[PDB]
Amino acid sequence: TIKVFTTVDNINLHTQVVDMSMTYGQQFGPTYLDGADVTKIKPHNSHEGKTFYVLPNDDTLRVEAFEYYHTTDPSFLGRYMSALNHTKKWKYPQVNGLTSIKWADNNCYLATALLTLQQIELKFNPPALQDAYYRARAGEAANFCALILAYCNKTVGELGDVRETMSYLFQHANLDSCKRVLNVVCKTCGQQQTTLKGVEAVMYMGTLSYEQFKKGVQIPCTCGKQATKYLVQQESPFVMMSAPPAQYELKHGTFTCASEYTGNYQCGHYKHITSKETLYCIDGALLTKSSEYKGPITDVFYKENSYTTTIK
Ligand SMILES: Cc1ccc(OC[C@H]2CCCN2C)cc1C(=O)N[C@H](C)c1cc(-c2cnn(C)c2)nc2ccccc12
Ligand SMILES: [Cl-]
Ligand SMILES: [Cl-]
Ligand SMILES: [Cl-]
Ligand SMILES: [Cl-]
Ligand SMILES: [Cl-]
Ligand SMILES: [Zn+2]
Ligand SMILES: [Zn+2]
Ligand SMILES: [Zn+2]
Ligand SMILES: [Zn+2]
Ligand SMILES: [Zn+2]
Ligand SMILES: [Zn+2]
Repeated sequence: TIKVFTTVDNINLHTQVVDMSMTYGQQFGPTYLDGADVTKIKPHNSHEGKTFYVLPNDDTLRVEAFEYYHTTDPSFLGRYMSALNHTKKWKYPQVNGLTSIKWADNNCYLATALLTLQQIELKFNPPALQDAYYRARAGEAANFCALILAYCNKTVGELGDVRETMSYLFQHANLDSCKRVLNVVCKTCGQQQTTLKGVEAVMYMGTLSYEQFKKGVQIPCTCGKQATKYLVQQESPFVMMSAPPAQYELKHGTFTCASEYTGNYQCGHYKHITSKETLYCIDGALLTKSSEYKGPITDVFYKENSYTTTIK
């Protein structure tokens, strides 16, 4: 017989003694070692002393699972371990002082999101996400990338959209203090003010330019006549401006980072543009730099703290 450790969070470890005759699935249930399904695998000698991930089978494991992951989905652990099995074999090179991902299994949208998260201020609510976030910034982003896929209900190889991945991650972050006050202007109905909170206060779909959002954009009113919507007040550490892929010029120092999308719908490829001392383009493990940039951009990220418009 061998002595092992079972856990759901890799923190609260539980001591267990197993029988080498019965497989792990008969004694613990669905069991995993470093992302590998060891349910139908009998206990081995190298397995002694190692820590095993198990699906919660009692209330103590269930409670511990929620405190770390903030989910009660019984499929989360398996989807997490299934993604981890791939992400542990990916390469995570340091590029321009940032942790990127060598291209594999259509992970270009994951690398772009990973590079973006290292350049904006964000705090994740699930301790599992925050801990992996920290380790990702230090260069060990395998667990973080697997968690992103599990939280987004995406599998390795699936075609991913960066704007949708960021929105899913934003919903698992503390954006309660983020406030956005808007104002619509219609020739017939008049002027109406709205206040957005949370994820809706930091994301917009329609234009890439934060300045254009401040000046105003044409949105259709409920009466038929076109209206004008502009930003009144913004209280957030950042702002994400999105638009369908189109040719766009990125000026050095006017933005934080941006998402470049080339190719067909869903089947395209992502690249990451970041504004440093000069404009840098990160394509997985490849790095290029230029003083100017013009290309198909679909997301742009800007810095912010507090903004109040001057329009009367
Ligand atoms: C890469 C990718 C993976 C999946 C995916 O779809 C999953 C969606 C489907 C609906 C629900 N969710 C599962 C889309 C893409 C993709 O290609 N994203 C680029 C940036 C893109 C966006 C838009 C567009 C226009 N409006 N909105 C709101 C987004 N249009 C594009 C037109 C041409 C080329 C790229 C476009
Ligand atoms: Cl929650
Ligand atoms: Cl959740
Ligand atoms: Cl790719
Ligand atoms: Cl979700
Ligand atoms: Cl959460
Ligand atoms: Zn939560
Ligand atoms: Zn793989
Ligand atoms: Zn969720
Ligand atoms: Zn009206
Ligand atoms: Zn109107
Ligand atoms: Zn790709």
